[PDB]
Amino acid sequence: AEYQNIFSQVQVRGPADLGMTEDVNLANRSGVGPFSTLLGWFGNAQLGPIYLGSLGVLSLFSGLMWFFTIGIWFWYQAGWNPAVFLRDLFFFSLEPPAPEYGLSFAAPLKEGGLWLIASFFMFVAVWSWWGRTYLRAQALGMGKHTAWAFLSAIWLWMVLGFIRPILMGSWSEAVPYGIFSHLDWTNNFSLVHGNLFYNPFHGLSIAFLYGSALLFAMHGATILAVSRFGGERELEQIADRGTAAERAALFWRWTMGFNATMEGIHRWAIWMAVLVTLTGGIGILLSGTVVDNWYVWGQNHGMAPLN
Amino acid sequence: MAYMFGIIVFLAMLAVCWFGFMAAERQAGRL
Amino acid sequence: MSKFYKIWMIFDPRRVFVAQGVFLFLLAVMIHLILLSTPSYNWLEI
Amino acid sequence: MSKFYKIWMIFDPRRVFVAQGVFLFLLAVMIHLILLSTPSYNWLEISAAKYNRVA
Amino acid sequence: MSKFYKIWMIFDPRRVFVAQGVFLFLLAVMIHLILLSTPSYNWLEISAAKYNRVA
Amino acid sequence: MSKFYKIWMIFDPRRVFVAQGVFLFLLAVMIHLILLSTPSYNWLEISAAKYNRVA
Amino acid sequence: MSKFYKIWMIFDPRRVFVAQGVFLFLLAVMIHLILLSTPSYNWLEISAAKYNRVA
Amino acid sequence: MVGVTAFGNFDLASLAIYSFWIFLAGLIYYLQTENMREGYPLENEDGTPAANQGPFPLPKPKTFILPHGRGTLTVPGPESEDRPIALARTAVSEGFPHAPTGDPMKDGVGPASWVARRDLPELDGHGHNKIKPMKAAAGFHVSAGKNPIGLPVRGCDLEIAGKVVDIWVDIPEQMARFLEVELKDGSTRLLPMQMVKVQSNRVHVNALSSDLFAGIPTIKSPTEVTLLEEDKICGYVAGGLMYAAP
Amino acid sequence: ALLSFERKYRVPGGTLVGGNLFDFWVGPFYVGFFGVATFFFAALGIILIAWSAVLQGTWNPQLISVYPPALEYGLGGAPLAKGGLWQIITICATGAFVSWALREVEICRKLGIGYHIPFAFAFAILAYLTLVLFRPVMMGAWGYAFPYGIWTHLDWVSNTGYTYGNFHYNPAHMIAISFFFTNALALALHGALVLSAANPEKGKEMRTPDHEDTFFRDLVGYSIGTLGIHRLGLLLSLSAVFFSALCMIITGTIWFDQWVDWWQWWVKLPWWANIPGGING
Amino acid sequence: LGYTGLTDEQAQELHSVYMSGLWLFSAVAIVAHLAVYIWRPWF
Amino acid sequence: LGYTGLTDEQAQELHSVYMSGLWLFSAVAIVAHLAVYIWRPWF
Amino acid sequence: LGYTGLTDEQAQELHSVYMSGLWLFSAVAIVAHLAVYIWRPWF
Amino acid sequence: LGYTGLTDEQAQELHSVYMSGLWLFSAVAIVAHLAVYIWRPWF
Amino acid sequence: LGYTGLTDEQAQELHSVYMSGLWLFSAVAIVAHLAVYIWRPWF
Amino acid sequence: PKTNLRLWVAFQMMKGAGWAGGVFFGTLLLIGFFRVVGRMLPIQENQAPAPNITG
Ligand SMILES: CCCCCCCCCCCCCC(=O)OC[C@H](COP(=O)(O)OCC(O)COP(=O)(O)OC[C@@H](COC(=O)CCCCCCCCCCCCC)OC(=O)CCCCCCCCCCCCC)OC(=O)CCCCCCCCCCCCC
Ligand code: BCL
Ligand SMILES: CC[C@H]1c2cc3[nH]c4c(c3C)C(=O)[C@H](C(=O)OC)c4c3nc(cc4[nH]c(cc(n2)[C@@H]1C)c(C(C)=O)c4C)[C@@H](C)[C@@H]3CCC(=O)OC/C=C(\C)CCC[C@H](C)CCC[C@H](C)CCCC(C)C
Ligand SMILES: CC[C@H]1c2cc3[nH]c4c(c3C)C(=O)[C@H](C(=O)OC)c4c3nc(cc4[nH]c(cc(n2)[C@@H]1C)c(C(C)=O)c4C)[C@@H](C)[C@@H]3CCC(=O)OC/C=C(\C)CCC[C@H](C)CCC[C@H](C)CCCC(C)C
Ligand SMILES: CCCCCCCCCCCCCCCC(=O)OC[C@H](CO[C@H]1O[C@H](CS(=O)(=O)O)[C@@H](O)[C@H](O)[C@H]1O)OC(=O)CCCCCCCCCCCCCCC
Ligand SMILES: COC(C)(C)CCC/C(C)=C/C=C/C(C)=C/C=C/C(C)=C/C=C/C=C(C)/C=C/C=C(\C)CC/C=C(\C)CCC=C(C)C
Ligand SMILES: COC(C)(C)CCC/C(C)=C/C=C/C(C)=C/C=C/C(C)=C/C=C/C=C(C)/C=C/C=C(\C)CC/C=C(\C)CCC=C(C)C
Ligand SMILES: COC(C)(C)CCC/C(C)=C/C=C/C(C)=C/C=C/C(C)=C/C=C/C=C(C)/C=C/C=C(\C)CC/C=C(\C)CCC=C(C)C
Ligand SMILES: COC(C)(C)CCC/C(C)=C/C=C/C(C)=C/C=C/C(C)=C/C=C/C=C(C)/C=C/C=C(\C)CC/C=C(\C)CCC=C(C)C
Ligand SMILES: COC(C)(C)CCC/C(C)=C/C=C/C(C)=C/C=C/C(C)=C/C=C/C=C(C)/C=C/C=C(\C)CC/C=C(\C)CCC=C(C)C
Ligand SMILES: COC(C)(C)CCC/C(C)=C/C=C/C(C)=C/C=C/C(C)=C/C=C/C=C(C)/C=C/C=C(\C)CC/C=C(\C)CCC=C(C)C
Ligand SMILES: COC(C)(C)CCC/C(C)=C/C=C/C(C)=C/C=C/C(C)=C/C=C\C=C(C)\C=C\C=C(/C)CC/C=C(\C)CCC=C(C)C
Ligand SMILES: [Fe+3]
Repeated sequence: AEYQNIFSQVQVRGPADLGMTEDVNLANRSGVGPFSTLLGWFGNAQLGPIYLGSLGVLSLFSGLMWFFTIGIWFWYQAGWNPAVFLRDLFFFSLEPPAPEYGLSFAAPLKEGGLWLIASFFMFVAVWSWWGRTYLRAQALGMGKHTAWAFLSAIWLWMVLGFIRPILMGSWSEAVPYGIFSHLDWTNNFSLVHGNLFYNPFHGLSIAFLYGSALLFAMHGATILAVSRFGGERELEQIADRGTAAERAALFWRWTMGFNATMEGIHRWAIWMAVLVTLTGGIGILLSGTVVDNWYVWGQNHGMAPLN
Repeated sequence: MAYMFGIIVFLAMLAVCWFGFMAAERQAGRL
Repeated sequence: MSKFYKIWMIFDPRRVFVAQGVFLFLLAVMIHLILLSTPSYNWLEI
Repeated sequence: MSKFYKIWMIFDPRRVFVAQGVFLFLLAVMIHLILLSTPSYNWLEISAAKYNRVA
Repeated sequence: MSKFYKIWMIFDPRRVFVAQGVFLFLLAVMIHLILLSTPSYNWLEISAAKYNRVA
Repeated sequence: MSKFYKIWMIFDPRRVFVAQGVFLFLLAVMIHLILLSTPSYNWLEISAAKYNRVA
Repeated sequence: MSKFYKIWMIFDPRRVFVAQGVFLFLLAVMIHLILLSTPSYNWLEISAAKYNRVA
Repeated sequence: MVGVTAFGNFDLASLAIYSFWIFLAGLIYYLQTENMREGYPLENEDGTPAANQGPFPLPKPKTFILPHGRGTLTVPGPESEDRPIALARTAVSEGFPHAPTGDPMKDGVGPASWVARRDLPELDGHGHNKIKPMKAAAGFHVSAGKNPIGLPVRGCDLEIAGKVVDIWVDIPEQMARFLEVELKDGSTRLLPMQMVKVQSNRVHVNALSSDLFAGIPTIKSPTEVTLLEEDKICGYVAGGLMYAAP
Repeated sequence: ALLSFERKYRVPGGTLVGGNLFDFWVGPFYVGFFGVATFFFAALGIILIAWSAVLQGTWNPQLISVYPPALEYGLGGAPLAKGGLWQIITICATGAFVSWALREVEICRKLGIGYHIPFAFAFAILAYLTLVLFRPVMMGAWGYAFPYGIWTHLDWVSNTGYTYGNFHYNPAHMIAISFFFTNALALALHGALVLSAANPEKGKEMRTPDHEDTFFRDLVGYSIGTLGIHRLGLLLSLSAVFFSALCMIITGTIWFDQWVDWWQWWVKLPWWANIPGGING
Repeated sequence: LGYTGLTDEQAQELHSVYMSGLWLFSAVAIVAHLAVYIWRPWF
Repeated sequence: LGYTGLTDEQAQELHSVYMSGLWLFSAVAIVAHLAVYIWRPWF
Repeated sequence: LGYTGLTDEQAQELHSVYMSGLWLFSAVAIVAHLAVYIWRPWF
Repeated sequence: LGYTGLTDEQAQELHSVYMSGLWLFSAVAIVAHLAVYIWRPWF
Repeated sequence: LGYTGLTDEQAQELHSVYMSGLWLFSAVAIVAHLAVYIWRPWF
Repeated sequence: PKTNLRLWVAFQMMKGAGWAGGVFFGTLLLIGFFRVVGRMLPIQENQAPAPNITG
């Protein structure tokens, strides 16, 4: 059987590559990390360098404090026992305040105070990572597509942990920090709101989530299929269309009757992924605030049979 | 009575297929 | 008839016969399965 | 009607005969499956009830 | 109204006649479906009742 | 008010005429659907009562 | 007051007019839908009460 | 807000879902017109503009500004083939194949096709030749995997065409991009790295019989390869999968 | 009509079956032997769905639902109105999907590209056949397959899931979800990064793949590269569907109880099962 | 000539025909409202 | 006018053979409908 | 002038046939409305 | 001048066209609120 | 026409070979149907 | 000889039907493998409830 270009046959290692300067404040960029021969079989071997700076430190420190606050609660729930900690690791959970406390910050540290403290460090970590994702693009003169794409995921995350709890009137609506407990929360949410399958924006969100696996399978397979023509070098195919881009376009045109371009397939890609959490966040924001039983809402809107 | 009349209609239809077929063969000799 | 043989001047007989072998086999399988799906003709339910 | 032969000056017979071949088989198969779907006209069940088979 | 014909200096008649044909068909289908969805106006049920075809 | 015509020097008439046409159709279809949703204004059900057409 | 006009040297009027027009439409629709969903201001239900149309 | 409708069953979740269908129809129109910046207007098989251009219009032109002084690209734009195509119709009707009038491998048609790309090297971010022979980039070495240099190159006819004398590396991406093969007349050729299998004792080139290696389009400079040359080489080799006969 | 560059590629050959008998185009669409096969099965399956809507007695497309045979029919045939239409439409779906993959193999041959696309599509076919064929055949009844209906197939997902408690506890289902979420993350990032280079700040030149490498290294200290990202997006998508099929082929065939009870094997490992405290002590 | 490059006389004529369409359409609308108000007042 | 390349006499030739098949096929079909109507009429 | 390359006389010609179509279609639609209104008034 | 490349005199012209449209639109809105208030006060 | 490159005489010869097998295959099928109709008739 | 032409047409058809038979029976053996594994597993003991309301 022939070569499929899924793993490299030969690795070459040059010098370390320090990357573009543009307007990057080069004092804030670390040294280059070690090379990994394992990663080199599938992608690049070089680790590092990484840029830190101000929003970096803010994000990494707040993110460390978020992680550390949960970890100590898990060590406490384990009773400091290192064996119990590893037995019950997926069963520990830092739960939000109980419903009687509403939105008040008066809940005891064991009854939800540590969840607010943990959630504050998460808030700062994620939002400062967003600004970091914007500014790293700005320093290189790049478009802000990555920061605006990340904002769509933040929208769902903000709805789950912040906006919908406020609109529902209690922090008890928010997600607990824990492996199985956020799964129990996800299941319980659907039962309380009367089968989330009949939420039309959960339906849409799944369509775009399946579409993202569909589209990346199509795009990844396409580029590997034309990689024998240098089609993975997509920016030079945008600037100076080669036979790779034409064969890719004619495969899909002859298959399904229409096709993308090398630049335009990445617009389909970004929107297919962005719409997952955009429509998702709307579907959760409507749940309990506007519809408390989606199956019965489905019956009134012609998508489930009447009783 | 649509039984009897039905038989007749089907036999009438076949007479048009006979006309058309012979007409096609009357064309097909490079007429 | 008269001129039905002219179909072999439109469509290449080599390719047609291979394609007709596929058709006739699948048609036969289809009809056997229709009967096997029917209780009064399911000979494999013994 | 005497100019309907000019259809072969619009459309090439190699494509038309393929299209028609699929069309006529598709139409026939759906009418047989519609009748088999219908208790009044499912011939295999009409004969089972006639001959006191499993019905 | 002396100059509405200048619309064809603006819009290509190829796309306009296609878009207008699709529009008019979908509009007519929408109205006939709305009527079929309305008991007082489903002409097939009206004539079923009048000629007692289900009674 | 007189210089409102200079809008066609700011905006392409084709894109405006399309977008304005799409807008008015969806608006009109919404208002008819609102009235059909309104029992006191669904003309097909008002006239059903007036002429005793149902039961 | 009499010197705001230089704003059209800062902002491209095409983007401002598109953005303003979309904004004003969505605001108007939002307000009317709030009124339709408020029982004391749904004009379709006020009139149906006044003229005894429902029964 | 639970249960509150403006009319009918139209609650605030109905307003949302209908607003989304309008947004989705707008987005799909935006996405498709963006994807018409290459390959349009549509043509007849003779090359004249097709009477049917489809339902979407062409987008307004955008201009890309290319780095390293290489000018600007406007898309959509005038978009000729800019080369001869050695094909002839096999039917008067549209929609049938066009058969090669001569040798399709050398005329560069079908799967052997190539595009009139820019006859300059692709550049890295600094403006160096992106792809170089590895001997010309002193820090580089094969850091893992079977080093092919010195292996015999076998065709699909199972006969030896030549030997591997260098690897041409992508410098910024740090990856092997071509094998240089020295033929039995000592002239070399580039093989695309994705078309070869580096077996334990050989390099196998399943696309080419051992005689076809001389037909590989040769590069004009021994130290760089232009984007035009890359397309000719990569097209020619891939054309062999259809056109290399036993 | 042709793309302006298309003509040089419309050569004869590459067909797997039928030679030149079907080696032609219909508008943009390539036909070939399997294009004829594809359209037949697609049209028949669609038309039998519309006929099932007549038998069901609804024209609302969201209520149309073609149910499989009841469990009393086993793996045998059912009446057409009562499961037999579902069986034929399942044959047509399989015929259409397989013919479509094989038609893609022919288009790959004519263009001389790799076979990655039809190979990737074959994973989706195997996930479909897992749910409609392999698992129902293992469990012994066509009624364990899902119904063809926009919302009614979600009832099958719900009812199948809650048969085993919360289905989040299926460990292969967890792995599949992790690939599905990670794939969607990578598609957002890859789309955005390519667009951010081709569409820089106003007036700037197009960025190079060196800027793409630089942005991600600055952001996260690693960059998989132009070739690595397309390998990753393919393998993440295929892994998601492999572990999805695996999670179902085991469900109701080797695992029967509440999936949450599976995780007790870790809790009850004898070196720590009895240690007091925690959640399980 | 702004951002579309119509001459001022093209704008004046295109506006003139557009506005005649706008008046004609809105005149039919006014009659349809007056008819429905006489038929069934909403105030 | 011709999109297919058939001359007029070639098109008449092909059509007259085509119509022979249509009438033949439709004759066979009428006999099938006749037999089925004799066996089990649908009107 | 114009975006379509149709001259003014070509645009007048194409409009005259388009309006012949519209008036024809409208007349048939009018008769259909009368027939349904005589059969079953909606007012 | 400014960023848009619109002249000072063009901005001043365009502003009068916009502002008279703003006053026209807001005038109709004021009448609309006045009638609705007289019909059904919200205070 | 003459897309396959068969001559008219080659086509006349081959069609008889094909048609001879058609009548043989269908004759064998009739025998199988007659056997089934004796054992288990469907009418 | 005409007999060599008879056998060539038979050979072309048996190429077609042979491949179609290879896929049909190859599928049937794949179904058979899943049926054999179903027989080995404890499924008839632990047989799941029907997931569809049709039963
Ligand atoms: C549940 C959610 C699902 C959700 C489903 C998924 C939604 C999300 C994905 C959205 C994808 C958008 C697709 C798109 O961009 O279309 C424009 C593009 C432009 O192609 P073009 O090449 O630049 O221009 C057209 C023309 O020049 C092509 O060449 P040619 O004229 O010689 O041949 C015509 C083609 C096919 O063309 C058409 O069928 C007419 C145009 C269709 C436009 C569709 C969008 C706008 C109208 C939508 C309402 C039209 C109402 C009538 O080839 C042939 O006709 C040969 C015969 C084979 C096709 C037979 C089709 C039989 C009729 C079936 C019904 C088709 C209805 C479109 O391609 C086409 O026009 C042809 C596309 C054919 C496959 C479309 C599949 C996607 C779903 C349907 C269209 C999108 C709306 C949902
Ligand atoms: C019994 C369970 C219920 C159910 C209940 C829910 C609920 C409840 C929700 C979903 C939601 C989702 N469901 Mg559902 N769902 C069910 C059945 C399904 C089925 C199926 C086959 O049956 C599928 C495919 C899905 C699919 C999906 C997705 C489309 C959607 C989540 C999108 C996303 O990207 O989330 C993953 C992405 C995120 C959560 C965004 C995260 C972004 C933040 C900023 C990341 C921060 C990282 C942090 C700091 C850590 C850093 C570490 C680094 C190493 C530094 N559901 C059934 C009916 N589903 C969600 C939704 O949108 O609903 C509309 C949702 O809230
Ligand atoms: C559009 C929808 C999809 C989406 C998009 C998306 N996500 C994104 C992006 C985009 C476009 C980014 O740009 C951004 C990113 O940077 O990606 C690489 C991000 C991102 N998506 C993430 C996750 C994520 N995305 C998800 C999903 C989605 N992302 C959707 C599918 C999910 C899930 C559950 O589905 C997850 C978990 C992150 C990888 C990243 C955001 C990172 C972030 O905000 O991090 C905050 C936390 C930290 C910076 C640090 C945490 C603690 C660490 C252990 C560091 C400790 C350092 C300390 C100095 C150590 C000291 C130790 C001492 C003891 C010595
Ligand atoms: C394996 C990774 C992902 C993947 C990959 C993938 N899919 C692919 C490809 C690839 C690589 C293609 O090459 C191929 C393609 O051409 O894409 C445009 C395809 C494709 N993926 C498709 C869809 C799709 N993929 C999905 C998923 C995925 N596809 C995976 C997540 C899903 C879902 C639900 O997850 C869907 C809906 C199509 C767009 C296309 C295959 C088109 C095809 O087969 O066309 C021929 C058939 C028809 C045109 C119609 C057949 C009609 C039937 C006979 C009747 C209907 C029966 C059906 C069972 C009814 C179901 C009702 C539902 C409500 C349940
Ligand atoms: C020259 C050739 C000569 C050939 C000679 C004849 C060979 C005939 C035998 C063929 C052997 C293999 C048959 C398969 C295995 C077996 O024994 O099955 C026997 C079982 C009967 O089980 C029955 O019994 C089962 C128990 S058991 O297996 O007996 O223990 C039970 O679970 C089930 O409910 C009950 O129905 O039936 C099946 O498994 C069904 C076969 C389905 C094939 C058509 C599918 C159509 C439905 C839709 C799906 C479409 C998929 C399309 C894919 C392209
Ligand atoms: C003398 O000239 C002739 C009359 C022979 C030809 C005239 C000229 C000409 C070119 C006519 C063309 C006609 C055409 C194109 C007809 C097409 C007909 C089609 C597409 C028929 C399809 C039939 C499909 C069937 C019967 C499918 C059966 C499938 C079954 C039974 C399921 C089991 C089978 C398998 C598992 C194997 C196949 C694989 C899968 C996945 C289903
Ligand atoms: C939605 O609710 C219900 C479905 C219940 C009701 C409403 C449905 C509805 C809205 C229906 C609308 C129906 C419409 C719009 C029907 C339109 C029908 C038309 C326009 C039919 C036209 C038919 C034309 C035919 C058959 C023409 C055939 C021409 C032939 C055979 C000859 C072709 C020409 C040549 C061969 C000449 C070639 C010339 C040269 C020189 C080569
Ligand atoms: C759902 O609704 C609620 C319940 C929420 C209530 C509130 C709804 C609401 C907020 C409604 C708002 C409605 C608005 C903003 C309506 C605006 C309507 C307008 C602006 C209509 C304009 C119509 C214009 C027409 C019909 C003009 C046609 C012109 C034509 C056909 C001629 C075009 C010109 C030429 C052909 C000349 C070409 C010249 C050359 C030189 C070639
Ligand atoms: C649930 O819905 C229902 C099923 C009830 C819907 C029913 C309503 C509906 C839409 C029915 C539609 C039926 C239609 C459109 C039927 C049309 C049938 C036709 C067009 C049949 C035509 C048959 C033609 C034949 C068999 C032609 C044969 C030609 C032959 C054998 C000659 C072939 C060519 C040559 C030998 C070459 C000739 C000469 C030269 C020089 C090359
Ligand atoms: C749910 O909502 C309800 C259904 C209840 C209410 C819906 C309310 C609503 C929004 C209704 C909308 C109605 C509209 C917008 C109706 C529009 C009707 C129109 C524009 C009709 C036009 C018809 C035009 C026709 C039939 C044109 C025919 C053209 C022909 C025959 C060809 C002419 C062209 C040529 C001969 C080509 C000439 C070529 C050259 C080179 C000169
Ligand atoms: C849903 O529908 C149901 C499944 C319920 C029913 C199916 C309904 C339906 C639409 C059926 C359609 C059936 C059709 C259209 C069948 C057509 C069959 C045809 C055209 C068969 C033709 C066969 C021709 C043959 C086998 C010719 C062979 C010629 C040969 C081999 C050359 C001559 C050679 C010999 C005689 C000797 C052969 C050699 C040896 C060694 C014995
Ligand atoms: C080895 O031991 C060490 C201690 C060294 C380390 C142990 C590390 C360890 C075991 C960590 C465990 C971490 C786990 C299991 C984390 C799980 C996280 C999950 C599954 C989270 C899921 C969802 C979270 C969401 C949706 C959170 C959203 C939060 C938002 C939007 C923030 C909103 C902000 C607030 C409510 C705070 C408001 C406060 C103020 C002051 C305004
Ligand atoms: Fe890409």
